[PDB]
Amino acid sequence: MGAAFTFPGQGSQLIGMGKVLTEQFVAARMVFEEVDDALSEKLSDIIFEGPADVLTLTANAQPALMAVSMAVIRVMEQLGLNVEKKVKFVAGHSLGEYSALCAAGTFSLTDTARLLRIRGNAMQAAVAVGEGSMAALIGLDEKDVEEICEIVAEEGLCQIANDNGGGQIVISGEAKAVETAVEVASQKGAKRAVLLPVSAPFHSALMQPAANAMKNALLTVNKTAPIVPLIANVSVIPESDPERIVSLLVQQVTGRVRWRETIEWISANGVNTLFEIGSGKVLTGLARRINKDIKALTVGTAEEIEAALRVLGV
Ligand SMILES: [Cl-]
Repeated sequence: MGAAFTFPGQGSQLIGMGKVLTEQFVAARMVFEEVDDALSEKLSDIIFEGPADVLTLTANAQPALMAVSMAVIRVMEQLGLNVEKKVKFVAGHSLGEYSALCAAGTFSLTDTARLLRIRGNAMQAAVAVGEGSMAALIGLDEKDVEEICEIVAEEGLCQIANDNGGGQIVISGEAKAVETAVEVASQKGAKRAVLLPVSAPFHSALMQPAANAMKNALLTVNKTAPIVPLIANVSVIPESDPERIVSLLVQQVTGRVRWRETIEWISANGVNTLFEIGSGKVLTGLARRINKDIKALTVGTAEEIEAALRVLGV
C-alpha cells in the first residue's frame, strides 16, 4: 500500500547536516541560500560548522531542520517525485509540522523559514530563565505519567509534552514540579527519568506567549490548503483546511505532541511505509518501536533519496 512522509523536530539537528547534499545538488543548495536570504543571516554557516550549542538554540534549530528537510524534498522533486500523486499523508514532530506544510505547498519556503524563526524566538523568550524544565521518561504509560503530573500539582505545573511511542514520554512545566516528577517517576520504576533543568518548557501552558506570537504571525502569511493532508500533532486526523490548520498550529505550542497516536493512525489507514525526510534517524527509531510491521526508512542522503524514489515507484 501507501506511503507517508514524516518530518523531524528539535533534537534531530547535527553539525554539517545538509552540506553534502548541497554539494551534490543545486536543488538542495538553493534551499539553504533562500533560507539564509529569508532570515537575513548566514544561518547555513551555523548549520554546516556549528558550534553545536549555537545550532541547538531553538531559534536556529527550527529553521535549520526545516531547510534540511526541504532540501531533500526539492532534490526528490527534481528527480521526479510528485508528492500529491505518491504520498498519502504528511506529518511532522512539532517544528516538523511546518516542514510538512511547506512540502505540501501550504506555505512558501521563505515564509516557512520566517515562521520558524518567529516560533523559535518566541519559545526561547516565553518564560524567564530557570523557571521551566522538561524531562525525558521511559517505561511509564501515559495514564501513570498523568497521575504523576497530578501528584506534583502542589509544587507547580507539570504536563505531558510528547507521547513518542516505545514507552517514551516527555514532560514539561515549572522547574520544581518537573524535578519532583522525575523523582516520582524513578520511584515508580521508570527505566529512564532524566531532568533537562534549563530547557524551555515546550508544549506546556507556560508557552502561552509563544502561542500568541504564532497566532499573529500565522494570520498574515499567505497560505493554501496542503496538497495532501497533514496529520496534525493536536488532532491526529487528516487536516486540509488552512484556517483550521492555523488554529491547530497555535494550539500545538502549548499542547501535547501526539506522536505515538499519529504513527498508529497512519499505519492503520492505508500506509505501510513511513519515510523520515531530512536530518537523522530519530523518527525512524520511534516508528520501529511503535509498529514492528511497517517499513520505516530514512531519507537524508543521495543514496536514500534514490531508494525512496524506487519504493514510491517514481
Ligand atoms: Cl535538542
